[PDB]
Amino acid sequence: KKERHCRLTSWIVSQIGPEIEEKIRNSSNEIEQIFLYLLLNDVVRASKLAIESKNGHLSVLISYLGSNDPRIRDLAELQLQKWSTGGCSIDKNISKIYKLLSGSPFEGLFSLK
Amino acid sequence: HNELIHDAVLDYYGKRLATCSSDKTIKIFEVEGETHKLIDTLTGHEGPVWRVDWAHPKFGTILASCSYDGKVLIWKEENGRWSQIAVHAVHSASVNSVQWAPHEYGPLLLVASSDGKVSVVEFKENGTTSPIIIDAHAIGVNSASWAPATSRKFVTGGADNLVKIWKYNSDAQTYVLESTLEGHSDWVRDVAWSPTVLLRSYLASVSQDRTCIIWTQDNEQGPWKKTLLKEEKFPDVLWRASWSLSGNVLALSGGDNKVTLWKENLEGKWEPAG
Amino acid sequence: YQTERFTKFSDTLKEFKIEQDPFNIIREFRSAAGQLALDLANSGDESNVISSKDWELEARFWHLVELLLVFRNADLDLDEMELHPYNSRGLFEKKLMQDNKQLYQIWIVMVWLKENTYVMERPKNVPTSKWLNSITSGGLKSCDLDFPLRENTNVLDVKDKEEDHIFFKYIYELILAGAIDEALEEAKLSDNISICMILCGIQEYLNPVIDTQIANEFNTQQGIKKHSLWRRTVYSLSQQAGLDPYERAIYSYLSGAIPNQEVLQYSDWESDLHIHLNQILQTEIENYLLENNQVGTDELILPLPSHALTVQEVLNRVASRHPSESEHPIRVLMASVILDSLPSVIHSSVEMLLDIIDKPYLLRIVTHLAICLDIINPGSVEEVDKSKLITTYISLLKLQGLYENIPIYATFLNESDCL
Repeated sequence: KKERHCRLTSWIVSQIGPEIEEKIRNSSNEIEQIFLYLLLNDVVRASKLAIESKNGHLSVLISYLGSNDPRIRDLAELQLQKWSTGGCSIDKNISKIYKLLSGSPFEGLFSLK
Repeated sequence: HNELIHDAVLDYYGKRLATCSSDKTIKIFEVEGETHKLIDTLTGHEGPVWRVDWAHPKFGTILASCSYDGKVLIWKEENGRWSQIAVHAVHSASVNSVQWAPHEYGPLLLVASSDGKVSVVEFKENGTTSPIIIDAHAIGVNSASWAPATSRKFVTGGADNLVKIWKYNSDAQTYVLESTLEGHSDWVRDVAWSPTVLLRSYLASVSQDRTCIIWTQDNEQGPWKKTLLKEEKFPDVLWRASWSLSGNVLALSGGDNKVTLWKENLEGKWEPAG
Repeated sequence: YQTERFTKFSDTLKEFKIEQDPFNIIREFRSAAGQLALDLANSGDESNVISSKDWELEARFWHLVELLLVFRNADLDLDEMELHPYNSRGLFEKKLMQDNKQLYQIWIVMVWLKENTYVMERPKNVPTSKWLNSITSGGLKSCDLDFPLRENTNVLDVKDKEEDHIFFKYIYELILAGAIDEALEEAKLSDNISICMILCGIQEYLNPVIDTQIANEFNTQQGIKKHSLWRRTVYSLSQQAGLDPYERAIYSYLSGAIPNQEVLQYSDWESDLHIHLNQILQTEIENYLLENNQVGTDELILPLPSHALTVQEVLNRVASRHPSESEHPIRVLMASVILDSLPSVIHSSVEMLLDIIDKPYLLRIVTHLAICLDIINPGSVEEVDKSKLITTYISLLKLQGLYENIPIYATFLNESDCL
């Protein structure tokens, strides 16, 4: 199952590759780029850009993407509800990334749909 | 032809002099009383070399020079042949002062440029540079002198007429400013910390407004004490201000073609000597 | 009464020689010293706080001794682990700790170090929620930890920083004490979810299904696959300033690094030594993993040092960094035990009877230790050294007027004849 999954996801990344690379070409915001790197299933370059753009905590958080740690899942979702109940303002792409950590990015209440 | 050298430095043992002029060249001499035999010329700057400065011989033969081209150039003699081993130009304007630390600190350098910055360049294990910079003064920095100590510190003279005293902090990893001092009406040309490990510490701050304030701090606590060396403006703008090691004599290089000398007396006030 | 002490130790020896396992002796020695540590400590002349600490120290020594000699001596050799390349890093880490006893010893010692680490009391009046002050002032355009890093720290309210300081310091003390569960609880409950998440990266990846040989300890995969990455990510985060010094300190510890000066300046012999053994350990694991191609090249984002110190050298450095503490006579024994150069030091302090007489605990401790050693490892301490030690301690039992319990100590020579 893991093998099959890895090949499928490497392939999908082969397909979406140029689309996203175009999008990264045109972004004017670093956190958005970090998100797009997550769109290419490149956890490491997201982590690196985070680091570089001085977004370090996020960077650490990013390193969890692809371990399915349910603790992290429910924590990320929790953070999202707390924001989506008051939370005067949260950056549009940080919330997207948290939603990825939630494990249910459309299935959701901060939805990437 | 050498109508205008801007700086000269002597080595620890005083056998090898290094003058630097406006034609960009840095000439090295083997001094011997009357006869300083020219041994070298060093061309690697894109503007007048403002200052030169040997390092402690503990680090071989190193000489960091700073010039108008905004670049600090580290040089080194190698088997009797000079070679620019490093460079440090993270300053967007003319670099004015460059002075090494006490050799107990490592091989630290102190750069001070007109972009209101002052850096402390470490030279790591690969000999490569490790710059940790700070903003020092608004309209530019004319000079920056090191302090000896046994809690490191230095002084900086500004273009906003300030005189700042910075100190290292492990919490910050960058030198944290601890005290600023105001007393001049024009660009603070030069500032000097005195090497006297005596009851108090002395600072001679020469300036463009033809004054030389002396900041004498009682000790580690009680702040400085303003003392206009003499209370009449010097016939012309003052440039340099240097302490003596043995004695605490002060040498003042005014733009009036002699160098004056001032010694502290038992009044606490300062008196000419020469 | 307290001038009972020797009895307690003597008492333990009685019980041992009489139920004719010897590790209990030491365990009791520990408890004995600890009990005494309490006595001198509670209500006392401020001349007692000193000898109270010398008893607490005594106790820690007996504990360290128990731990190490138990592992070294109760060594009855188990079954080797057979990994495959498909196996997770988690298993390789485990294998490493099984096979390399030199290094596991480092673990044992770190465990002991943590055991005896001080932690502040849980911060009271902690606020409802994170960065509440900044949010309320308006000006947090994003509520994520990295926002004031993206642009000037001037964003965060002073009080918020002050509280982040309280938090990160508390978390740090808990981490140095081994209290990882409590740290995660605090993170969760204090609305520091993202920091919590950071603390979760501590585990190497295991999958009970693949890594069969731990399908007992686990029912579910756990830990994080791209750990070399995680580790560089954390370390880099640790080097980024504009973070609280304790937060940076935390990430330093997690990356197998040495925390910043502002925090490290307050660490003592134990704390500092701990920090550096942690470094040895971290480096050694990551090297073990590289030698087995279980690290992927993509993850080597950044340079971390690859050269592990030896426990010998760490001790020498930490020593020179804490000379006063280093030189304390039971902490010398602590080190002596750590390096195993222990009979070595026994025979040594023996010749210092030929400024050991000036401090009272010492002559006792060395004697009882020597006894324990030759009980557990017959041959351990030179016959002569036992003779000399007991001789001198006995003459103090006489100077204290406790002749009553001298026969017990006699049970180790034919020289006893002469009493």
